[PDB]
This record gives sequence, C-alpha cells and structure tokens, in this order.
Amino acid sequence: STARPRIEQRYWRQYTSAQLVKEHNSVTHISFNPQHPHDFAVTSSTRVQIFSSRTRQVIKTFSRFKDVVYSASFRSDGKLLCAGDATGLVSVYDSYNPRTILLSINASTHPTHVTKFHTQDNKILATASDDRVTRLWDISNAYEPQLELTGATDYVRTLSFIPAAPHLVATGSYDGLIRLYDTRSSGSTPIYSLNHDQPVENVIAVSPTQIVSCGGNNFKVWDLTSNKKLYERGNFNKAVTCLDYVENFDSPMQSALIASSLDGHVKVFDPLDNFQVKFGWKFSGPVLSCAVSPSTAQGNRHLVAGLSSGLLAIRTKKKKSNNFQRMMRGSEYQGDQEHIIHNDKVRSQRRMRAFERNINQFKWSEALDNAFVPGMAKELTLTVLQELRKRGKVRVALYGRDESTLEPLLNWCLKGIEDVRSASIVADWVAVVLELYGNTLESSPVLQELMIDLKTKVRHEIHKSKEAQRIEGMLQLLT
Amino acid sequence: GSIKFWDFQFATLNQSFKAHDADVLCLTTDTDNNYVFSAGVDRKIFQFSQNTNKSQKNNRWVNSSNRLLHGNDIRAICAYQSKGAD
Amino acid sequence: QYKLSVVSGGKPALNNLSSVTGNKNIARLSQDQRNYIIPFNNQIKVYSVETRQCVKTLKFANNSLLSGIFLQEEENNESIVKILLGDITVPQQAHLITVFTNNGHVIVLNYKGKLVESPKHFKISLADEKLANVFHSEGNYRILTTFKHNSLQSYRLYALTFDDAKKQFEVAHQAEWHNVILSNISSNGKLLAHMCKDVEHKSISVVSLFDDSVNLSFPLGSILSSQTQSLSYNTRYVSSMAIDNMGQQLAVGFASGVISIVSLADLQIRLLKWHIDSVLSLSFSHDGSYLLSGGWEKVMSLWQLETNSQQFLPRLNGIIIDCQVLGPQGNYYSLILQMTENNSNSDYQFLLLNASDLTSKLSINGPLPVFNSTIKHIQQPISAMNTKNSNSITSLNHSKKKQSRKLIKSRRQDFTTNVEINPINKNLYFPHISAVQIFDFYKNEQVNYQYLTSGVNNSMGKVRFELNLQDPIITDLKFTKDGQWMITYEIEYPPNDLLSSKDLTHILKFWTKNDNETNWNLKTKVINPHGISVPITKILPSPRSVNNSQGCLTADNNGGLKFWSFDSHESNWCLKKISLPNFNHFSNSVSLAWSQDGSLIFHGFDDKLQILDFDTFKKFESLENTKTVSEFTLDSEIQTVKLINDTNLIVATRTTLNAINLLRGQVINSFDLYPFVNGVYKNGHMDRLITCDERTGNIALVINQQLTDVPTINYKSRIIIFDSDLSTKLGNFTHHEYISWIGWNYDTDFIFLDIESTLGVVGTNSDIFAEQLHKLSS
Amino acid sequence: DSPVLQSAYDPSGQYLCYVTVALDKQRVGVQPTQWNENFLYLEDSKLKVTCLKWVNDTVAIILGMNNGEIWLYSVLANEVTYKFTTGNSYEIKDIDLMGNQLWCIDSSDAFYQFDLLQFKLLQHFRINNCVQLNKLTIVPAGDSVAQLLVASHSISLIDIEEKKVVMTFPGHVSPVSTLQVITNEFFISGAEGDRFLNVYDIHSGMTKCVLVAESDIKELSHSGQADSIAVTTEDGSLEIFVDPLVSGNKSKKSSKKIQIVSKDGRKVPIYNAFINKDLLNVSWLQNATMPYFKNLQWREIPNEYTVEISLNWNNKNKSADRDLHGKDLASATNYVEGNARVTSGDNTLKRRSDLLPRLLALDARLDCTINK
Amino acid sequence: KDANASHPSHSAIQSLSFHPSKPLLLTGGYDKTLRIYHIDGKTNHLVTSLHLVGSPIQTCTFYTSLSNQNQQNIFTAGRRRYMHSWDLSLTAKIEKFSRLYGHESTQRSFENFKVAHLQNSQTNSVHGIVLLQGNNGWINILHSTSGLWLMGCKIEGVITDFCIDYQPISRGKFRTILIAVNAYGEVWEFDLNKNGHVIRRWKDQGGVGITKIQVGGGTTTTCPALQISKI
RNA sequence: UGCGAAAGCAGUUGAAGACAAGUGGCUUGUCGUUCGUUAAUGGCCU
Repeated sequence: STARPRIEQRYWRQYTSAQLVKEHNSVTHISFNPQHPHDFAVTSSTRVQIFSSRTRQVIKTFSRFKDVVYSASFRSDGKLLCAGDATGLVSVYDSYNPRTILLSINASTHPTHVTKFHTQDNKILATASDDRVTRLWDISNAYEPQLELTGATDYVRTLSFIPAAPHLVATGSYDGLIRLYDTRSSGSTPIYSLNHDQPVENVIAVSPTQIVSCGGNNFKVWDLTSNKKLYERGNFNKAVTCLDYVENFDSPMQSALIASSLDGHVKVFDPLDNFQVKFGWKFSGPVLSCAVSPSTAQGNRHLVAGLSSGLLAIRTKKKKSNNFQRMMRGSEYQGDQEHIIHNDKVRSQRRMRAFERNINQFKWSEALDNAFVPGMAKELTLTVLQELRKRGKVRVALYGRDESTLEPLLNWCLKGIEDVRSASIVADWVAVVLELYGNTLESSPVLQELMIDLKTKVRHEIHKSKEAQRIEGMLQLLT
Repeated sequence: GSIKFWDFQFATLNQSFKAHDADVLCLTTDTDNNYVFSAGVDRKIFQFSQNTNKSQKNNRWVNSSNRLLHGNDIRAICAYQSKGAD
Repeated sequence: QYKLSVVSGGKPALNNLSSVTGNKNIARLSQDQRNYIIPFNNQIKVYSVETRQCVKTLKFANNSLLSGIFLQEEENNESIVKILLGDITVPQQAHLITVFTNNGHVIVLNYKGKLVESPKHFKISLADEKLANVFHSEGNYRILTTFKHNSLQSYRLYALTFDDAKKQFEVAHQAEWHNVILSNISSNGKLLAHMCKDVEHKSISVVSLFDDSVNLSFPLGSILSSQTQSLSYNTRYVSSMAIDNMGQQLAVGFASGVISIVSLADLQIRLLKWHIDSVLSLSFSHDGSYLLSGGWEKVMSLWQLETNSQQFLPRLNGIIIDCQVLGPQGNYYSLILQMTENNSNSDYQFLLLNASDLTSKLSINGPLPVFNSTIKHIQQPISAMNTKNSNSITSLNHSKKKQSRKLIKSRRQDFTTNVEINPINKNLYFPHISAVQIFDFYKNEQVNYQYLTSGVNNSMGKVRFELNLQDPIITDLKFTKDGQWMITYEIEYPPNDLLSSKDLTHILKFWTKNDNETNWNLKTKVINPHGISVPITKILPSPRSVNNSQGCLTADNNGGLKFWSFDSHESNWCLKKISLPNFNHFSNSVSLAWSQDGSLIFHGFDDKLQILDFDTFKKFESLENTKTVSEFTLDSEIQTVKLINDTNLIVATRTTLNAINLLRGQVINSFDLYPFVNGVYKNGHMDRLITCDERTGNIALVINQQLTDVPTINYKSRIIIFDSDLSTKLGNFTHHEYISWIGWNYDTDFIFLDIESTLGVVGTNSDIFAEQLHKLSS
Repeated sequence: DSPVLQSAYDPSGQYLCYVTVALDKQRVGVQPTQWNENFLYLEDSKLKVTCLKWVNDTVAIILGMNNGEIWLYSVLANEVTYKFTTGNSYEIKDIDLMGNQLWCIDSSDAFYQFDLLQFKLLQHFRINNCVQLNKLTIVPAGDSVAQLLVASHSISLIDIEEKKVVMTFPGHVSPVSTLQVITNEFFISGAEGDRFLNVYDIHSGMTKCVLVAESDIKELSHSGQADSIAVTTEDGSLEIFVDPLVSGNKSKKSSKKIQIVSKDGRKVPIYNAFINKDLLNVSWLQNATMPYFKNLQWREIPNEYTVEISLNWNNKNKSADRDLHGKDLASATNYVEGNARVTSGDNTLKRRSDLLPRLLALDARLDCTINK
Repeated sequence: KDANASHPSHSAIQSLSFHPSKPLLLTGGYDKTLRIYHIDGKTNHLVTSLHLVGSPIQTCTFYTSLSNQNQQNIFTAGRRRYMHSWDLSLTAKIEKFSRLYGHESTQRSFENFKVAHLQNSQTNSVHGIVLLQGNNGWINILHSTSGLWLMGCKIEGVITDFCIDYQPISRGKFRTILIAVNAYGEVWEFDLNKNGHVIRRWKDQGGVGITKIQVGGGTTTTCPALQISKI
C-alpha cells in the first residue's frame, strides 16, 4: 500500500513598512552605530535626529546647533558621536545622552563638510572643511591635530580610511584625484593618486584592497595594492550621490553595496560577481542620502532614504496548575539517555482543500462548483479544470446538470479564452457541454446570450491570434 | 440510523447495526421472529435475519439484504403473513 | 571464451490455469512462520520474513538432478503446483520440503544449509498428464486429478496410500465427477466445492474428502434471485467464490460486484455489496467471521460479517487476483497483485502483509518486461466488458481462439522490449508503462518502482469505463552515461469520443539522482520539443567528450535535429542548436549515430545517411571537395546506423547488412538479413534489437519461428556472436527458447533477455560436551 | 554492584558457571565462551549457593549450598544428580577436590572428606587452634592427598594424617578471599578489601613478593607455570602481572591494565578473567544479567588498554519495512514534480500559433455547434 | 533496593508489570520511555529501555501465549488513538495497532486496556484478546496476534472499569467472563468465549461513583497461568 | 483483422450442436460448446 499523490529579488522585495517622515530641509547624509546599529542618526538642518530599530521614530535628537550641520559619525566603539556644521566648529558629544556636549573644537573657518573618526583607533578624528587641507585631530589634546594633511589642489570634501591598513587615509577632493596619505608621512603628498574624472561625491573602502569612489554619472572602483581600476557603472540619470557597503548578511548575496543617484531608484550591486543589481526600487524623487543598516542589525534591518527635498523613507525587514503540570511533566525528554528510540509519525501535510478532497472522493459536481467561485484562485481554477479533464470523464461529470449550474463555467470561459495556456482546453470544455446539451438551450433560451457574446469576443480574439501569427511571420521574412 | 437490538431481560444491548444512513422511522417482523424489516428516511427498506440454527443458537442477526424502491422517504411500514399470502 | 549462461530470475509462475484452481497460490511458509517457500519459473526462493532477503535459492538450472523434470524444449509448461512441508514417505519425522510440479513429479527437496544431492524423485503411477492438486491433513493426502464435453475437465479424488510397500505410492480412488466450471478448496483444505453445469440448470456442489461427512449438491438457480433471473449475464455469472473451513458458509462473488453468502443447511441468501467492478478474490478467515475480498479496484477490502461492514486498503498499485489468510492463528494475508498497465504479459506480483497495521512484508516480484504483444497463452481476466485491458465473459473461447490462431497464422512476432543499464551500479531498468522497474539482477529482485507520469496511475482504481483511460505510455529514457540523468520521453492519450482525442501528444523531462537514494527528483520538464505534434523518437546521449555526458541530441521522424546540453549558470536543462527540415513527408524508421570523440552526427533517415558535423550543426562542406563525402545513400530502408568505433561501422536494413569505413571512406562487408527475418519487425525496432560493444562489435540476433510438422510452440535462440566489424562467426550458441534484447554490461559481456523472463549472459570429551550443549541450546 | 553473585571458570577456560539471583531465588547458569539457557533454579530463599567448583570426567559442577549439602550437579542433565549431605545443618564455606577425593569445610570448622566416585563420607574432623576458617585448597604434589592449605585471617597448613598445624603464615587484617596455589612451592593469598596479594613459600613461609593492585581484588586467574597472574579489581578494571616471581624488588606493581569502556563514555565493569598461555578471556554483563565474553590475545596489547564494545545507546529503531520518512518499501514510490522549471522545447508568438490550427478548429466547431 | 535506582525515570509511573515467569519488571510512564528492569533483592538493573516518541504511554503489560509460551509480547497504550505491540527478542520490532474495524467513533483514547486469553470452544485455538475501553458504554475486544476486531460490548451508563475472570470447564477447556461496571455501580458479567451477551447482571451495595473493579484469588491478568490446565 | 505513420487501404458480417423463451410440432434469442475466415444503491480510512 501507499499514499495518494498531490497535484534574491524576492528577498529584497520582502522589504516593507516603508513609512515617510518629512523634515524641514534636505538630508545631507546619515550614520550607523558600528558595534550594533540598532539606532541610527540622520543629519537634518540645525539638528541631528536619532531613531531606534523598534519605534521607528526619533528616540533622541540634538537641536542646539546654530547653523546647518553636515556630518554625523559614530566612533567604532559606538559611545560618542561627531557632528560637523556649516560654522566650522565641529562638535563631538556622547551618544545615548544628547543634552551633554563633550567638546566643540573649531576647525578652519570654512564649513566643516565631513568629519569621521578613525576606523580602529578610538582617539583620533579626521575633519575636512573647505580649507584645502584636512586634519587628523586628537581628542585627548584637541588644541592642534597631529597632522596638517595638506597637498590638495582644491576642496578636500570626502574622507575615509582603509579598514585593515591603518596608516592609509583615502581622501577625495573636487578634482577627481583621490588621494591616500600615510599617517607617518609629512602630510603633504600621497604615495599615489587615483584618477577619477568628475568631482567625487564620496568614497568608501569596501575591502582592505579595493575601494569604490563615486562622483559624476558613473562610479569607479580602485585597487590599492597595484593602483588599478577593474570596474565602473554609469546607468544613472544624475550622479551617484551616496554609497554604502555591507558584509555577511542574510540573503542569496553574501555581501552588498548600494549606490544612490538622485533618480528615485537605488542600486544594489555585489562584489561577489562584479557589481550587478538585483533590482532597484524607486522613491519619491531626488534621492540624496540612502543606506541600509550594516551587518549586525540581527534580523530587523532598516533602509533609510533622506531625499534632497528632505523626506526620510524608512523600509524595514523584520523576521491548569502546578499539580497538573507535575501530572504531565514528562513531555520534553524525547529519549536522550536510554537505549532505543522509535519514530513512526505521520506528518500533518499541507492544507487539503474542499475541491481537492472532492477529486479524492469523486465529488465532481461540487468540485466544479468550488472551481467556479470568485473566492478561489483563477490559476487554481485553470489547474483543476486541466487536471479533471485529464483525470475523469466530462460526460459523467456533467451527466445531470442544467444551465443555472452551467453559467459560471461559461462566465469564466468568457475571460479564460484570452489565456495563453488554457484557451483551447476551455474551448474543449464549452465544446463538450454544447456537444451534449443543445436540448437545454433549446428548452430555455437564456444562455445563448452568453453564447453570442462569446462568439463576438472569440472572433475578436481569433483576429488577434491571426495578426500575432502574421507578425511573427514578418520576423520569419526578415530573418 | 443505529438499529440497535437490546435484550429484554438484563436490559442490555445485544447487537448494533449502523447501516441506515438517515433517521429510521419504522420496522416490523413476522410470527416467530425469523426476520426484522426496517425503513426510515433514507428511502431504503432492509432486512435482518435470524433463521438458521447458528443464528437461533447464538441469537444472532445478519444484515442480509437491502433494497431501495422508493422516491423520498418512509414514514410507515407494516407486514402480514398467512398461508395464503406473505 | 564466450558461452551461454542463463542466470537471473523470472516469473513467479503461479497456477496459470483458467478456472482450474481455487487457490492458485502455493507460496507456503514453514510451520515455524519465519521463512517463505515461494516457487518461480526459474528458482525456488526461501525468504527470511524478518529481513525480506533470500536465505537460500534452489535454482532451476544448477542441478540436472531436478531440471531433468524441466529443461526440455517445447514442453516448457512444466509449472509448479504444490508445496508440502515435511517428508511425505516417513511418518512426520527432519524438516525438508516436498514439491509437485504439473506432472505429479514428487520431489523431496532439502531445506537447511546445503542440500544433499539425492532428491527423492518419486512419482506416483497414474500422474501422467495432470496435477490439479493434492490436499493435506494428518496422514491422508488426497490427490485431485484431471482427465478429459463442452470444454469441461473431469476431476477425480484419489488418495495417496503408502504404508509398507516402500517404493510405490498407490491411489485409492474415492470420488469421481466429469463436470467442472469453477471449483475451490477451503483455507484448511478439509473441504472443497465445485460446480457441475448439469441441466435443469447449472448446479453447485460442496463435497468433503477426508470422511463421508458432507457431500451435497444443489442448483444455483435458487441462489440466483429474480433480478439476476431477469438481467444480463454479467449479473448471472459467477466470477469468484470461497468456502468456510467449518462447512456452513459459501461465498459466491458475482461478476457485477455483489458477494452472495449462502448457508449449508437451510440455504438462505445473503448479499454483500460494495464492489463496483467484478470480484476475483474471496476468502474466509479461519474462524469465518471476516471475508477478504479483492477485485479490479485497487483496494483490499475485508468484510466483518456480523456488522456486514468493511475495512479498506486503498492503493495496492495494481489488480488483486487471489488472496487468503494463512497464519495458523491468522496473522498473514498472502495475495497476488497483477497491475495490468501493460496488457502484453500476465506479470503478477506476489506479496504477503501483516494483519497488524497491514504493512507489506517481502513484495516478491519477477522481472516485469514491457513487450509489444501477447506472448504465449496470455489470456485476459474476466471483467464485465471487453475493455482495452481485458476481455469480457462471452469472449472466453472467442479471445482464446483469436489469440491462439493469431499466433498460428501471424508473421509479425517481434515484441522487442527496450531497457537500459545504469553505469553507476549495473542494474537494469525496465521502463514500465508510465513507470520504471529498477531490477538488480545480481540477486534477482527489485529495489524501487517510480511513477514516471502525472497521470491517473496511482490515485484511482480503474473501473469499467475508466479502464479505457489508459495511462501515458513512455517509449524510452536515456541515461547520461556517467549515471546521472534519466532523460525520459513519453507519449500520452486522451479518452476517446473527444475532439482533442485525435492526437497522441508528447512530453519529455529530466531526472537527477544521487548515489544515495533509489528514486529520482524531477529537475525540469519540456512539453513537446521541436514544436507541437512532433515525435521525438530518437534521442542520443553523449560520451564524456563534451561535458562528461551532457550532450543529448533530440531528433524526429520528420528529420529535424536539436542539440541539448545541461548547464549550471542556468541551473536547468536547455537546448544548444536548432534544426528542423520540415519535410512534408514523415517516416518513423530513423536511426542515428554519433562519434565517441564528438565529431560526426549521423542521421539515418528513410534510406539516406546524412552526415552533419559536431561543431557547427551542419553538413560538412569543406574548402577542398576531395572525398569529403558528407552524405551517404544505402541500399534500402535501413533501421540501424551503429558506430562501434571511429573507423568502421555497421548499418542494418531489412534485407541485408553493410559495414562502413569512414577514415577510408568506403564500404567493407555484407551479411544477409531477409533469410533470417521475414516480416517480424515494426520499423525502427532493430535499434532496440542490437546494441554495440565498446570494442568487440555487436551480436546480431537471428529471429526465427519454428514451423509445425505456421509456427508451433518451440522457439529459438541460435545466436551467433560477431567480433570486430563483421569478421568472425566464432560462436553459434543454441537454445530452445525465445529472446527479446541483448545488451552490453561493462565487463565486456552481453546480457540477453528471455520472454520467459530469465536474464542470462554470454560473456567472459570437551568436544562432545560442546556439541551436546549446542544440542541443549534449544 | 555486580548482579552476579558468584562465578567460576571451567579448567582450560571455555565455560563459565555463574550463580545469580532472580526474584529472591538463586539460579545457576552455564555459558560457553566463543546461547545456553539451562538455568538450574533453587527451591527457596533460605537456600543460596555459597561456593562452587567444576570437576574434571563426566562434566559437572559441584555446588556447596548454605545448609550442609554439596549438590553434585551435572550440566548436561539439567538437575542435581547427587546430594552430599553432612551431619550438621551448618553452612559450608569452601570445597576443593583432587581426583576422587574431595574436601569440604564447615562454618563449625570441621573438615569433611567425600568421594565423588563412591558417594560416602570418608572422615570427619575438627582441629584445635583454627577457628574462623573460610577457604582451603588441596596442595598438589601428584597424589598429595595430604597437606592441604586452610586459610582465614592467618593462613595455616594441615597434614591430613598427623592432623595438626604444620606451618602458619602471616595472613591479613581481613578474612582471606582468594587462596590459589601457583607452583609446587608458592601460593597467592589475597584478603577481601585489600589491594595486596602476596606469594608465600610453602616450605620456609617467607613472603617472596607482594603484588600491589590499584583497587581491591575480586578474583584472579593464573597461568599453569605462574608466569602470568591476571586479577580483576573491585571497580571492574583488570590487572595482569607478567612474570611475577622474577626480580620493584619486593612489591611488584601492576604490569598491564585493561578496562572495557563503551564508545558512549560508559565503563562496564569486567570480572572473572581467565588466562592460559597467551590468551585472556574477559567477561562482563552486557545486559542486566547476560554474560558476554572477549578473547583478547594478551602479549601484544599495550600496557594500558581499553576495549570498545558495541552498545545500543541512542540507536534509531529502524524497521525492515520503512525508509527514512516512514513509507512501506514493499510498494512503489510516488510521482512528484517538486519545484521544476516549466518550459516547452523552443527557446512566445509561436507558442501562441502552435495551437492556432487547434484554436481555429475549436472555434469553427464552436460556430458549427452553435448553429447546430 | 529501590528498583528505579539503576537507571531512573522522570515522569510518573503509570504502569508497572511483571513477566509471568521470567524475573522481569516493566515500568511505563508519561515520559514515553517504557523501561524493563531485571529485578533482584540486591542490585537491579535495566535490561532494555524502549523509547517511543509522540506517545506518552498510560498502561502497558506483558503477554505470553498459553499455547506455545514463546511469544512475549508487550502491549502499550497512552492517550492517543494507537497502541503498540512488541515481540521481545533480547533491535526491536514493534507493530502499531490502529485498525478499528467495526467501531471507529467510540475511542477518544486507548488509555485503558486489558489483555486476556480465550478458547475457541469448537476448536482449541487459545489466543489473546486486547480489551479496550470506549466512551459511552463501549469496550471492544480485539485480537492480540492479528489485530482483528473480534467484537464489542456496550453496557448502559458510562464505563469506569472492568476485569476478566476465567473458569475451567473440563480438563482442557475453559471459559472467559468479562465483568464491567458503571459509575452507578451495577455490574454486567458476560461470557465472551461465545458471543458477547449478558449472562449475569447485578448491583453493588452502595457507591455513588465507583472507580475501580478488580477480580482476584484465582488467576487473572496480574497472576496468569502457563499451561491451559493450570488455569 | 492485415499493412503502413500520428494516413488510408482491403474484410469479417459463418456454419453445426445444445439450451432458453413464445406457439408432439413450429416460431424468436443465446451459449465459461466442437470447427472455419487474418477478421444487482454497488465506488479508495486511521
């Protein structure tokens, strides 16, 4: 004896709860807690706003800045946070406590555009304003940086480090010309420069060996151990505004990097197989500052999009008595420290449905009825019509019916003749029922209204099929 | 539908038959109880027999025959026996 | 170095006697119910029921001792009819079995360890051309014998009597009658019941044999009620029966599906009614309270009598033919499945199952081959209709005369079965009707049975009008010959009286298995390649040249060819290159060939051998035109183009043979073929007839059919082996029985298959204390 | 603790006779060493087996019970043949025989002579100056029926004719539990409780060596020429000394150690080994009462040595009828598609125009039937 | 010695039995691990310990056939709708009885069953019977070897318990009776070697809800016989 | 039923014996008959 037989992009589109919070101005860029990004900060104008992974609104914020602020950046330990403004007095202060300010030290009088900590050191902080020089301040003695990292032609604008290689700082100016200084050097020359063409929008280092820079309507990669480019991509309407990278998360892609390009859609490439998008999802206009959370968000994982208008789109994935209990205590032992173990279980299968058990018990009439209801699925109806035609006799399935039962069959063949895979089979269905039931329509003259309606729409559809066949005949002639 | 045969003394069940698939409404027999014929709203009249020596020693009834010759229901049966008719 | 050696097992060989049975099963147990003595046509199998293996076979060719009873040429109807447990001669004294075949040949076979080479080939006097049965109890054994009318045998009850004349068993001649249409024996053998047909009407008797106790007869016109006095013969006709061991209850299973129960003294009538088709299998329990019933529905249905209700067993994947309980306390149901999805052969299936949870123990198969027609006395079981699976009641003499005189006056007798051999484990696949049978012939059994269509094979027993809903028959499946893929192609039919019922439509798919499992998972399906309504009859797989056997080129009877190679960037099967020459003619006599290094593609169309190249899918027209002949033309309608290696070649047509050299682009040799075959084949069948070696050529098989003194029922295998491109007739192996195919197993050997389905091959003081304590162990 | 009450090997080490208790009644089982089920039961709880010894030669055990009977019990005929009574209803403590003549020792300190060929009591004597006595051994010198060696708590030596103590030995602080002669001049003594066997000369009485185990001794076997002594410790290990009488000059330590641990991290305690020349048979209760054996070849195993044994610990009970997912493997497996990628044999407008002859046929027959 | 002390248990001990001749105890509880001990007065150990998942067993017992005494089938059952039989052979082969032939609508559970011999009384096929409880008044007698529904018996009022009393008839013949109670406490006493029909019925002097009936003195479930004449 | 192809091409479509029924006899229909031609409310569990 036996039983009875039964008859990637999905991951990034099971991202939902995409809510909107409009700011009062644009969103410069954002930040993430490096040890655990269960909170994150956006750089609103004259305030920095910090949100959790649960309530999805501001859990803390600071708004006693006096000018528009530019850069928000956590330290790698994730306890305090830096913020650079348009005044050029860059302020570092402790996170998870907004109302205290640790130290606000002036940079050059130009607006401090970017400011980020060292990626592994906990006491040295890189700042860059429009003084054509960037600075490695030390927060222990924040009275002068250790390095006046000079050697720019114009407008040092985006900083980064190399992660595993400490002494290499990759700065980028509005000259192409991505510099990478050694911190033990004189601070005036890089060992080499990377030749971007446009002014770089920002640069990150996705490996200890490979960085990606973006500026202008295409982004570039750069090898650092040999001064080499292996890749560009430029399928964007405007310049790729911001970049982001993530390693070792839960997907059919091991590690991702996204580029956001002021044109609604944000693109999700991968260094697994050289930078192809799975699918990019649009937004409500000019997308300026967009990134997903890093690796250790632990399930609940948020992508945020602060547009150049200023609206933040947040789209998140999210995966009797004691005596009676002592009466039924032994319920979880499951055979650990004793000799043999039986297992003879029958499995509670998938939910068998009423039409399915109608086929199982030869209940063909109510199987037809359960097929032709709007509550059931259309493709389920197509498959059960195909399967019961292949299984049983349509004559003995229709051996006693009348037109009041026949009418949803015709009412659904009305829309199912236009199908590609079930057209001729539902034509065979109506062929059998009119093959053996002419006496019913000549007794009751009702359903010939649907017969003539069917006739004119099937003349339309046979004209459509004829013209499609002759258009592929045009392809055959112009082969 | 559960045609149940109870014993008179000791007030106990003797047999059961859930062969009827609806509400039984009527049933009769003959003189020395060789048969019992039942019917109800399954429009089926069916038989139980106690004729043979094994059935009359063990006092046992078998679901011998079954017969549908009706349109909607049964609400009454009765039976008669004679030496001129049965 | 080559020789005939027939090796592997065959059919279970039951009582294949139409109505000359009541039991048709003698696959017995020992009195210690742990090992199963089942006869075959090719072996005796002793099975350990606690492990479902064979602890000992008694093969039907290993001893001339036994096989002098059955090794002859045309009288190979020596089928095996009764097994008893002990030595019959000595009174009950230790445990070695006794065996009777159809001629009354008493055999005393050994049962434990290794046999003693003196089997007591005893024989009683009268048993010349008969044995219905003997019936057993203590001491007295009573033989049912048959002599010779209206096609009715005569049954006589004699007694084996043997007291002191130690070299002769003598019969004692109790009972006589001369009319039998149906008979049956009890489950304990102590009672039997037959019919007599003796007009004022037909009649039925129930008789004893071990005493004078109960011997009676009565017409069954009283049992036939007025409804079956009135209506048709499928309601008047007894299909099966059963009696009780007590002698007070007779079941008659009528051909409509009703199961009458009648008594003995008062002769009452009692009706059991669930079966919709006919009923073939009726048996009582030892206590006589449950009636086991098996009909053409796929259910095992057992009735409790004193509720007149039933316990089911839904999907036995076949057709139940005979069933009873045979445990002494009644714990084991022995039965026979048949599974008539191929109408060619009566390929049964012996199995028993426990009474505990109705789990089946030791499904005993034979090899189930897939022929093209009926073989040799292949009758059909009695149903109510003359359906596509069997004939009806009224066509008994009609269909037996039709089949007998069809084999007499016919000339078309090929029935060449297609098989395959797995290069992972060297078991052979019998690709069944919409299914497979993976037979491991090394221990002559099966391993699993996979369904190969999404049809109505499983989930519904086929009933009177659904019998003409035949299942989608597969033609063949191709192994990727690293042993990785079943690329199967199957044809499918609709039910008739339908406008879409015209065409027989086509579907292929692809199956992957690991070496762990025995089933295969479905990778992908392709519904009608080469467009719609085109046969895909010849598809060729590739050697390890391209991507370790990923090439499979599909072809047509029209002549179109596509290339199909697996890949992994698309984790799926797909095609490579396209060609469809749409001839407005068609011809299903097409062969193909392919070079083992991957260079030449050979389309053997209807007498034209067109040549394509491998690299660019086209006719090789080079830049020289100096004997770059890429189009041959042969003598007549060919059926095989076969490449043994890259130099020389064999093409086979209807009338002759030809050999081809292609490096030296000429023809070589020729043999005659129409002096062997007359009209036996259908077209395309020589391809599945002969199959090449890797080195040593092929074995062209002589198809013969031995004349009467029209063909008689003597047959042939006088196969002559060839070596290295039509050079040597180095062996003419003679054999007295037919053949269907010859394949190459990879030890340079050639396994052939018989119709009487035997697979074979042409190939290359303390010691006394310890012993007495071993005796005191049990 | 061991559910075997006691056990003893046959000479030449092929059979084990062991007394166990089973629902407050002792039963005796015999077992060979490469199933036997002739359990001689006892009658009642007040009758338990104190001591036992094989004989060698119709094969038989003799069993000294705790009332004053010696049940000479054949192993083939599964019953006691002869019942050697004594005069007292006192529980005996040891038996030992040589040829025909057999000695028994009482709780009332008497010495009893028996003969298993003639079934009499020959002589009957208690002696002075030895009171707690629990085991003896006849000293063999060919036909030395005289000079048997009696031992509890201070080992004595007895001529059977002058019938006095001829030589006393330093015993132990406990009663003696093993007393085995090993040569014509040396004998092993070992008390209960103590780790310390000691070989005594039978002429000079000086201790030659003290064998130090690592746990309490339970039993011991020795080779025929005393070149190898295997003891079984109380905690179920085994200690085999090689060449104990050759000189660690006074107290010989354990030479090789064998335990039998399972592969489940479970040690099973072995007991009652037997050594002949270069073969060692160990015994251990596999289930709760059935004794299994093992024939370790002895000289080439390492010094410490564990013996793995197959043991059901968490084994999945697998039927002879079901697969992994529990389907009857006497029937056919079912068709399925799973998640196969469905595509026809083409690669869309020709997928459409394939059924276009069928579609025009269906629609013109539809027009046919609607005008019919 | 505490008989659980060698290998302990965790849940309650809902069933406890002895082998009829061999020195074996069986323990069975809600932690679905039926253990078997070899028991003796000094130190008693675990012979085997079958565990079976998803079936917290309620009652379980030994059984031997009267005829050839070499069967040794455990029967076990819990709150579920299946019970298990076991031929013990010192890796186990156990069968799962679940085939209810006649009545399928009266068992919400199998948690109360007994096992009992009977004779055939026209032949002498002495064999087993499982006696399961039902829900209304139903107690069903099956087969022990096969699993066939032999028959059933319904009493009027809710079954609380039941027991089995054999009685000899001749030297080699005997007859089995089933005794069943209500909560009300009027008992039915009916033989079941012929068909199950009431041959005596009476009433206990008292009780509002009676809970447990047990017969004894001669032989019974707990003290079974070995030869048929020993009953 | 034969060939062949997913196709058309050619034929059986008989006789005897026995029985049943309607009217010794006749008349209508069959055959678990020799021979010839290739021709029954009864539906799938835990």
